[PDB]
Amino acid sequence: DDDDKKTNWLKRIYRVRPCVKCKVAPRDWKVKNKHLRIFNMCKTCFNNSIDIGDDTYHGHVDWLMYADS
Amino acid sequence: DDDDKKTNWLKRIYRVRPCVKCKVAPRDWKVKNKHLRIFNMCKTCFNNSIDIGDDTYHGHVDWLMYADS
Ligand SMILES: Nc1ncnc2c1ncn2[C@@H]1O[C@H](COP(=O)(O)OP(=O)(O)OP(=O)(O)O)[C@@H](O)[C@H]1O
Ligand SMILES: Nc1ncnc2c1ncn2[C@@H]1O[C@H](COP(=O)(O)OP(=O)(O)OP(=O)(O)O)[C@@H](O)[C@H]1O
Ligand SMILES: [Cl-]
Ligand SMILES: [Zn+2]
Ligand SMILES: [Zn+2]
Repeated sequence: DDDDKKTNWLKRIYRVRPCVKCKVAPRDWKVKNKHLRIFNMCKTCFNNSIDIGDDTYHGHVDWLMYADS
Repeated sequence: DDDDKKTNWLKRIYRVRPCVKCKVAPRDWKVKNKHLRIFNMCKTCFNNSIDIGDDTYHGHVDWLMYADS
C-alpha cells in the first residue's frame, strides 16, 4: 500500500537525523493539515538558540503525509 | 538552507530503493507541478506488468520538492 511507503519513509527520516544542534535529541515537529513539519532542532535547543541570539539553525522541512497529492 | 535538506533527502530516497519488481533498476518518475512522483517500478518492468496482466506493483509516491508548503 503506497501511503505506508510514505509513512515508513517519514518514520525513518525522523529517526536517523537528530536535532542539527545537539546532534542527539530528535527534532521538534508539528502536524500542519496534510503535512508533517519536521523542525531543525529539538525544543530545548530551539529555546536556547533564542536566548543565545543565534538564528543559524532556525527552520523546518515539510513532508506530505500521503502517497498521492 | 532548508530546500537543500529536502533535495538531498529526495536524492537519497530515489537512490536507495530501486524498482520494487526487478529490485535493481531505479524507479520511473515524473515532475508534477511542485511534486516529484516516484513510480514503484522502472519503465521496463511497468510495461511488462501490463503484458503479463499483473497490477500488484502499480502505484507511486509523491514528494513535495520544497521545504515549505
Ligand atoms: N524547534 C525548532 N527548530 C528550528 N527552528 C524552529 C523551531 N521552531 C520554530 N522554528 C522556526 O522559527 C521560525 C519562526 O518560528 P514559527 O513558530 O513562526 O514557525 P511556525 O511553524 O510558522 O509557527 P507559527 O505558525 O506559530 O508561526 C520559523 O522559521 C520556524 O521554522
Ligand atoms: N512505472 C510505474 N510503476 C508503477 N506504477 C505505475 C508506473 N507508471 C504508472 N503507474 C501507475 O499506473 C496507474 C495508472 O497510471 P497513470 O499513467 O494513469 O499514472 P499518472 O501519473 O496518473 O499518469 P496520467 O496523468 O497520464 O494518467 C497509476 O496508479 C500509476 O501510478
Ligand atoms: Cl513529502
Ligand atoms: Zn538539540
Ligand atoms: Zn524493474
